Amino acid sequence: DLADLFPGFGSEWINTSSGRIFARVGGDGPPLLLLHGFPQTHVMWHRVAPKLAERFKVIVADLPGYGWSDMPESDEQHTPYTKRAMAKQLIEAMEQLGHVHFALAGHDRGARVSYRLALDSPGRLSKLAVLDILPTYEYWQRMNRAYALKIYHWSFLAQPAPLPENLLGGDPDFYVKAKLASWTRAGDLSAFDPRAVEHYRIAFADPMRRHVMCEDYRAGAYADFEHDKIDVEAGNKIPVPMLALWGASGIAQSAATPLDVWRKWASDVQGAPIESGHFLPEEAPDQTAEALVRFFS
Amino acid sequence: DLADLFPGFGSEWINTSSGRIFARVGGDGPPLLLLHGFPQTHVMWHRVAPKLAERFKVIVADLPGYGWSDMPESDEQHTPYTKRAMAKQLIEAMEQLGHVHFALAGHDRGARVSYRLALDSPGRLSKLAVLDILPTYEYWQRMNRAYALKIYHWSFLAQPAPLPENLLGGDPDFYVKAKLASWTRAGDLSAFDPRAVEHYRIAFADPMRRHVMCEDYRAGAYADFEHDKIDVEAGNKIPVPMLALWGASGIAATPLDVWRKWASDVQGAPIESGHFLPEEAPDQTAEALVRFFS
Repeated sequence: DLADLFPGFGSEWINTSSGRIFARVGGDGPPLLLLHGFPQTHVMWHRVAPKLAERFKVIVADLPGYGWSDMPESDEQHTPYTKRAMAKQLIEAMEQLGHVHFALAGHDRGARVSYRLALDSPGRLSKLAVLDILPTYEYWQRMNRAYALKIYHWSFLAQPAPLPENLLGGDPDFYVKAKLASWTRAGDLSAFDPRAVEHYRIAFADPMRRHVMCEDYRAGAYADFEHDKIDVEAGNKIPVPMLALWGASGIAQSAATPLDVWRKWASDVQGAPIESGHFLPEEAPDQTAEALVRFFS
Repeated sequence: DLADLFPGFGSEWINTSSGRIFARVGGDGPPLLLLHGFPQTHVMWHRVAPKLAERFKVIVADLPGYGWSDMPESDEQHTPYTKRAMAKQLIEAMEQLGHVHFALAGHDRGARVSYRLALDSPGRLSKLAVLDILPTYEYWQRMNRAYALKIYHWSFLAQPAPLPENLLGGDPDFYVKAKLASWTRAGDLSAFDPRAVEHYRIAFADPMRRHVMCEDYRAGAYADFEHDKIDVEAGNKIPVPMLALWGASGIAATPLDVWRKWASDVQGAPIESGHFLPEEAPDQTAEALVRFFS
């Protein structure tokens, strides 16, 4: 009952040491991996990936634990869902396809994998784009009253299991739809393809999937922050040429001026706002696709 | 089917212009008011009120909108559940008993009503005791990563309705038990009387009550913070003799130094317990309150 929103794209089931990664694969040219975030799946790129497919081999992957990717059993430290472990697992999956050097564009949680990848193994990346994020360290370092009210879910979803899992299970549909709507500029679901929202709703209806996402946020509050902290305090900068895009109405711009934060984190950053809320590829598919094609070409 | 945990205490329904305040009343002597917090009701004082009622007229009130007290209708600013509004209504309720100058002890949210009452109408209080709180402004000012994870519920329950209400309905029984357990020293429900836990549980099972609690935390994020800010910037201090009690577990730049910035006359001591002083450590808490109030 779930629509195929990537006409002409293949489907790959990439085995890795930490489980299978699902990905839609299309186009030809240089390899470009697209990583979605929360609470979405690979299908968030359905509006932009066709345009990228004109110039690149596009691989649109579900994150470890998300969508149709396998769910590694987490542990005390939320290890498989730290961005470092996620980045290592997606490298391994790109090596299965023979992509040892690729371009990466990530949104939300996938953008956090992406820059962590760029910090842990910058030689895997030719170029990198991150959409509407600042580093995890920066969100926490700027977590005052105003921001803690805005991204309350960073602290709520990071609470010990099973507190958020138990509250989310009463009406999953409400929460996933509330988070999709409230982060768009319009405040509703009008920007999303109804068929895309079905993918997101169904992925959220699974209790194991919701636990994974909380594990993702638990890693975000702890190991991900700690991994970021060591780098920023060591002056570890991303040497990969990168683009930072953010929505004028999105999450990253509320914390600080995004381009100036990223210049502290990478030696070669260009940045551009996009008139859109958090979900740049769906709210602003034309503007996002053009900014990505230009940067990666 | 709830237990009477105040044997001999009367049961009073106190009228105010914003709704009825429920209270257990016992003992005799000077008037002493006891205010509970989240997610509890007046019954949380059931272990120390008997010791206080040996010295005082003990008025154990459900906060406005909490327990069996009436739930006034909120507004866009959550006005009735701002600590300034709850203090004014509790002043009114005490006036209905002829109590215009009384002692006040508060825990958690009831402690925020209390210091706000001490700031707004200091002449109403002979002495003031806050249990395991700092001023709301200090919480938000200190908001960082550690604090956001620790009192996550301060931002979660402050989200616009119906987001917290909807999610609290996902499992209200678990959530109130979780809050009760997580904030103790023991980390479980062993510190609480099961008959008292039943009171907290059945109160939390009412969605209107849960909405009230969200309005309290929405106030705590906005109007209450703004009210506190004016007093910080104006250097206003509580002139009432103050006792600050806190659990050494469950929150060191000490609450004393912080409360010294808000009060001119403040004593303080830690109690070996978690967040719930009167139930985890009734003897230590009752003793401290008696020495201070008597």
